[PDB]
Amino acid sequence: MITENEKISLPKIDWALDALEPYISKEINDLHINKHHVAYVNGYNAAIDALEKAVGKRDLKSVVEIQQNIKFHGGGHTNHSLFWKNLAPVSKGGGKHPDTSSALGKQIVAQYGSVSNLIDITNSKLAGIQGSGWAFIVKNKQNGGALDVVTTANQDTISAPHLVPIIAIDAWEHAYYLQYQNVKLDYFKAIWNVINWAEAESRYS
Amino acid sequence: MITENEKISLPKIDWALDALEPYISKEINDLHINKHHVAYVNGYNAAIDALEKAVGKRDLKSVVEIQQNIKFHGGGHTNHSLFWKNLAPVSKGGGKHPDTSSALGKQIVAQYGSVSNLIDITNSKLAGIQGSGWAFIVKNKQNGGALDVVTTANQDTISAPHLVPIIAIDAWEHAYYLQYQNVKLDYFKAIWNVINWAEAESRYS
Amino acid sequence: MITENEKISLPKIDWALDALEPYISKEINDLHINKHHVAYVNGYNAAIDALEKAVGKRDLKSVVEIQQNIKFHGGGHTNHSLFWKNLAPVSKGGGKHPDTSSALGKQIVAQYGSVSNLIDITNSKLAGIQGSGWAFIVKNKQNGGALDVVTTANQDTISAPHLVPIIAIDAWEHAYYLQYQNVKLDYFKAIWNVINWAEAESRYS
Amino acid sequence: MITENEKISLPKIDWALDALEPYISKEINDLHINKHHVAYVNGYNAAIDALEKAVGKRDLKSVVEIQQNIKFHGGGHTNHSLFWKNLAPVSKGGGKHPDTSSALGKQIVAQYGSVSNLIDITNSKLAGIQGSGWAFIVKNKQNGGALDVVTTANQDTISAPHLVPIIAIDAWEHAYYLQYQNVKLDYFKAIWNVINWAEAESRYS
Ligand SMILES: [Mn+2]
Ligand SMILES: [Mn+2]
Ligand SMILES: [Mn+2]
Ligand SMILES: [Mn+2]
Repeated sequence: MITENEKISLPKIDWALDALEPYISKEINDLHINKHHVAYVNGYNAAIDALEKAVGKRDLKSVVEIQQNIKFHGGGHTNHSLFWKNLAPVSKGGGKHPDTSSALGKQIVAQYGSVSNLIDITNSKLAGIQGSGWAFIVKNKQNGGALDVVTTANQDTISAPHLVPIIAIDAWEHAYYLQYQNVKLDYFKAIWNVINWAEAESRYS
Repeated sequence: MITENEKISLPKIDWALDALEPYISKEINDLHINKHHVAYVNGYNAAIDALEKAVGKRDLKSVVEIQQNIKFHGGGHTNHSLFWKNLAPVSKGGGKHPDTSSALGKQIVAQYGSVSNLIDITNSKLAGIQGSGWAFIVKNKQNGGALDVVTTANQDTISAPHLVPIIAIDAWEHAYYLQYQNVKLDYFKAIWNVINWAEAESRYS
Repeated sequence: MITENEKISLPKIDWALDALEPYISKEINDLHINKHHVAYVNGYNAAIDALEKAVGKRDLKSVVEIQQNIKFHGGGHTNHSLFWKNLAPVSKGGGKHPDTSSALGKQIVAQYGSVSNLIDITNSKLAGIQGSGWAFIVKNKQNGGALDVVTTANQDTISAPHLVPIIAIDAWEHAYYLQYQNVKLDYFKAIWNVINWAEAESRYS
Repeated sequence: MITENEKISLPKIDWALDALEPYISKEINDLHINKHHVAYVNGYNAAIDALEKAVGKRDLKSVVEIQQNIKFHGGGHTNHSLFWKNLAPVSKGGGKHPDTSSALGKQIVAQYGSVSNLIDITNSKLAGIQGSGWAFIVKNKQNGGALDVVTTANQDTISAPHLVPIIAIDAWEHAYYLQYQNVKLDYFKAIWNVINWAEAESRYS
């Protein structure tokens, strides 16, 4: 029994399916959003509906079973929503580095010395992921807004109340396979050319 | 916003806190039910209440965070509820083996040859558990009601719609530490002297 | 310090890269074996070499870190080795069902009633997998050689001494994406047309 | 085939079994070291011996199975070794806070404002742990030696080459049950009265 202000939907994306070429093919973006993300949107909504029913009648065997789907689709929708938002065509700023005069920029130089180095780290983490997963540049609000590079598995997302996702990078094969196939190393590097750091600076404050 | 027919409570136990001695001390049973299980009952109820709120306003970061607690307390309540139900004083049948003429009994002799052997297996699994967890004798309804011995971690419980828990055995230290301390091997053996197989036969049908 | 009889290598495959069309494209088989499996072969070998070094000098921080890679590449090599072996061109028997007069065949009809039904189950499990993973039809030797359908995550493999993998099915996107993309449901169905049941019957004894 | 410089042993502890009272009973310390830690020491050694054998003959099914035990006992030995080292009798400094003039001290005030607050955080994390696990105050060397409070499950330990454990706190029930039973909240608070911050400052450099 999912209600109006409970259900989610696919977000409006601020760029064209081909606006990220030649770094990300429109064939991927098409399938990824409209195919993969749509599946998560449907999954979360159906999972919530299934809960009001199972919970509504004290069936914990089902309640516990449905939990997984909610973590998966709910985290999937969240991750991809973050993903599109920190992506932009080179035209609209994509690939433009954080300002040496911005809060986020100064923080990267203090902890990592340069945005360049932070990328080598994030890329190493991404290449490290075994199976499906994500990489994040997170801000920890409980230890003085310190930045860190964290890796989640599958659809898991930054859910800790004190953690705030700054940049999300998809490591699922579906994200890069049609264009890069096995060579995920090329995809990890290339994607920085379309990363919307303006959104990162926005999230940092 | 947890409602009446949604919230759970502590189940009525069919034996006295000392009725399982000298296999399980009343000091343990007291703390375990009234202390550990009570904590799970409170946890599940608060977790559900927290959902109607987070879900009610499309806050997936919280929705995903709360998921874990629901799996934990909800699975904890379920496991312990199963646990008390397959425990009984030697007086009330505890420790009495499955009938060689019952469905469950015949199934144990077909797959394991004897209840004796099934116990050595279950005990080996229990001793195998690293950290907190449970052991189960489950009936798989999708492959001809075949029995199997499975091990879950922490509060995880048999949630698969086709799987049916026949016997639950707690492997958490809290279950046996006050009386057996480190020697979990003694606890695993001794507990069979108070296992209510009558409840197992009940669950098998 | 990995030695001769310790190191692994890519197995000789008994069919041509295109012998499984139009169910599995040669473009996939090429990349999968020669690209994905090769990566696992290299991974396991390097992981073992790294151990003799870390273990050789009581560096448990590294020893524990290397453990993961050994589970991953070692399990990856094992899974794919099983995968090729239970695949065959329709010509060489691929897609031919288990004999109603064979041990494995009779076991499928006893537990599942028909090979047909066992496939619907395995397909449901495969579709259930969240993220990367595998599906297996396993024989449990400790409960009377009973068959069951189990799902592992990532490169995890059937390692339990009492469990024996009968059929392995890859659920990683890399296995089916180039040809089926998102529609994994089509891949799961189609792959049965090239499953080598003769190898399954071989493994069952 | 475990060799001399490969095998581990129980470390020499710098305090008496009762030197931590009334915060940690000697009954616990006895059982914990000599009972729990000893079990891990034996586990790691046997696990390594079992590897030289399985690996020595390309049996990956066993190699992958043994991996888990090595992660568990190897991580268990590491965690407890860290644990004793950051524990001390109030006499020998236990409970004495980090110097406002030391590197570690200044870092705690910059990120957390006070050691007091860092403890409330660590305690919240510890209380958050579901099942068996540990809590750590770690120094990340790849982002400017920033401090963070992390929680591992079971015997998992800080293995990341860039992470350095500063303080380890055991969250297993065996650590506090005999004296505090269920009330882990009391144990988490009380243990700070015997935490050896001098060792933390040592690890920070
Ligand atoms: Mn994706
Ligand atoms: Mn319990
Ligand atoms: Mn594969
Ligand atoms: Mn311990």
